[PDB]
Amino acid sequence: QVQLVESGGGSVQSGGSLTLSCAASGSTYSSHCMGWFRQAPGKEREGVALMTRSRGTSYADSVKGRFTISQDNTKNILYLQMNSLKPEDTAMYYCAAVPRAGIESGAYCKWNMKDSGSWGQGTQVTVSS
Amino acid sequence: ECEYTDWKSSGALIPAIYMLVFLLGTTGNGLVLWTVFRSSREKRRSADIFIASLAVADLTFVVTLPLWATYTYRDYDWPFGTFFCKLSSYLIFVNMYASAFCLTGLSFDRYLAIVRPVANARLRLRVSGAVATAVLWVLAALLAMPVMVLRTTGDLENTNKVQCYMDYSMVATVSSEWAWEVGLGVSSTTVGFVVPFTIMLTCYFFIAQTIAMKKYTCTVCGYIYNPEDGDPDNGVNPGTDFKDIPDDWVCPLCGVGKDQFEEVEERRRLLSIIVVLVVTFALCKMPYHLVKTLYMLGSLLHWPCDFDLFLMNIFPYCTCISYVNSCLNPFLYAFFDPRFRQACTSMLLMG
Ligand SMILES: [Zn+2]
Repeated sequence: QVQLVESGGGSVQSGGSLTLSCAASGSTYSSHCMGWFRQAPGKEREGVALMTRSRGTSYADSVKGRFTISQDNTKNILYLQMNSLKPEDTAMYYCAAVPRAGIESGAYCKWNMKDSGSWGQGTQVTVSS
Repeated sequence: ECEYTDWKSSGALIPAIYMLVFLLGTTGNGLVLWTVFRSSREKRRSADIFIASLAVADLTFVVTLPLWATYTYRDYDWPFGTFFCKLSSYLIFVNMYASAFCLTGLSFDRYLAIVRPVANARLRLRVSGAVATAVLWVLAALLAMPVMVLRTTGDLENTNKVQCYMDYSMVATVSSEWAWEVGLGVSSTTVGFVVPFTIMLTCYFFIAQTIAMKKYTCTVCGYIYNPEDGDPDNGVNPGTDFKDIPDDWVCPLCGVGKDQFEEVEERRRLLSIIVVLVVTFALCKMPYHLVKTLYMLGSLLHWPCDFDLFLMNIFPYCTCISYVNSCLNPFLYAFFDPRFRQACTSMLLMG
């Protein structure tokens, strides 16, 4: 009952400014957290910018300081503002989503538990020279 | 336009309190368990089977607070394996159902006693006190089970710290998952708080409308005027209270006017403790039971982004105050129970 649709990502050249919506349905901010992965391919899947319980957002060391991420419960959409793009950030991006827990746990996002949660097709981003 | 992250940490403020409470609690209920059992007699007061039960569940709880004192201390790190995290959790809610179920049987004592709906042979007050205490412990353990079975440990969120938490993964699928958080939450507080607390309010009401009318002793000749009986031989029908008796009324036995009578305020202490218990009970247990109830309304009325996070970083507090409501009934019996204060001085002497 939960869908996530990634829109925004095509081909851009280095130092570009991309921004990727993850329009979401069924999900609630109250019950669910949101994050971004990607695949190269030829490599594995890798976390990019999540929305955590404890720190505001847990970026990966590489995208840190370049990407910006935000939620918007009003229209229920997760964002990914990519600024000053690197070709090694050439890959296909998906947004996942995960349930939290009764506040007796701390409203903690179950990011790790299994990432067999609400996913999406992914959108793919291309960074040329 | 909105994101979710904790309030400025409280340091060790909670785990400090947690230990303070374990300290006063283990030693405070420790007493009201000896003081009720130091007496060996059939001089056990009616509402004593429940004060014992109150002490036991408050006790089995506070003994675990060394566990919850570390876990909140290491900012949510549970190094005690799944079992304790299951069991220790299971006893948070056990106590909470018991504490409620006691405080209304404590009250249903005074309603049976102080209103007597049936005649006194059929009132069977000890049994109704004692069958109450048995099925009490069986509910509060039974309905506390989903917290035994479902609570597990696990590092959420990639952080090198284990968390004890409710895991709806047996019962739920990922979209219905928040449903079982909401249903198992509105069960707990409903059976746990709104049913008991209105019961005690219901009991506390009918007690006042019979406690309402006042007896009155003639200060000169001794005759007492109960408003149930009245003085219908002299015009003034039953069910009338004293200040309404026409000011020409005089004592049926000697004939002094209303000027010389005297309301008896029949000093009850059983009832006066049972409310000071309840009114602090429902003062510590309201927060935790108001917010958990708004937040599961807050996924299902669609509260602003502001609110849900607010109520999340509010919660570890409301837990912690409602957790202290255990190590207070020992103090309340001191400031207010006569049988208690005396039974203390006595052991003191001997040593
Ligand atoms: Zn008189």
